[PDB]
Amino acid sequence: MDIKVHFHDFSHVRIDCEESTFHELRDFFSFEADGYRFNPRFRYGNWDGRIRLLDYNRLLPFGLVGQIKKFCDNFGYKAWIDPQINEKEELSRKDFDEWLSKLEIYSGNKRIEPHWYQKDAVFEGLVNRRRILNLPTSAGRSLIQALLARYYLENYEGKILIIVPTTALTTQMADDFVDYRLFSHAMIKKIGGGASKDDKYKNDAPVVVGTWQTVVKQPKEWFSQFGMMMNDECHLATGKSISSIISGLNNCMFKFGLSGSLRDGKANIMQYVGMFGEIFKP
Ligand SMILES: [Au+]
Ligand SMILES: [Au+]
Ligand SMILES: [Mg+2]
Repeated sequence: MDIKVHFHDFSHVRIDCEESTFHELRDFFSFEADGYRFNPRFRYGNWDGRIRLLDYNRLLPFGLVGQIKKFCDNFGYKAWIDPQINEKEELSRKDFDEWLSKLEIYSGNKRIEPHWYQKDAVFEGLVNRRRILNLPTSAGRSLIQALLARYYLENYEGKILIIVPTTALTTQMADDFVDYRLFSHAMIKKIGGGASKDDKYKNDAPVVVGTWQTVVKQPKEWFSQFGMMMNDECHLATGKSISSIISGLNNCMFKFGLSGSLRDGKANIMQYVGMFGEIFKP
């Protein structure tokens, strides 16, 4: 018909349409880069200072599929969306709660229970596969992240990539996961600076934890091994980092951004939902 959106791995979807609608879509999914005018690619090169999330390969970051409806409504377009794109996890709230009740989570030697909002956030994320979980730094996000990784670990064979803001937090995240008792250290590889003690060299570990600066220096192919990826404080991530590894996560069915400070009024908010999915506030 007018627009046909096909599945194309878990990083992007492919759009089929006319050359005319393509240019409309290309302008629609673009934004002004902050600081262009100082960029020599604009001052002397072929760049117009705008970031295009829809490339000429007609590929659009997965997380932005939902926004295409805004477009089609505006230009009166009719579109078919590959059903595989809107696919949700077959997990009923009933079975989720059942799954949660079999877990024995701890805090030192004292057993603890996740809060209702933590349970809701985890459930929302799993069912919908990818979301920007908008929760306050107090929402004890490490447990939300631990539950999300545990779930994936039990149901899929890939690996889990967790991106944190600093090397100190890399160690803290790994320690938290083990304190909960949902994971053991042999199961968590820390990469980069505080990258495990001399302990690493554990490339069989399902969970990989690092910072953006380390992660961005990895080969594109390195990201194919991940089925789930999380970035705590995703509002601190740059567009350069995101656009740098997004295509590499072609098998990353689950993707989550956690943040209490979203960039609602920033021009680039578009590429955070393109990388992490729609926003969800508990
Ligand atoms: Au549409
Ligand atoms: Au974010
Ligand atoms: Mg949005």
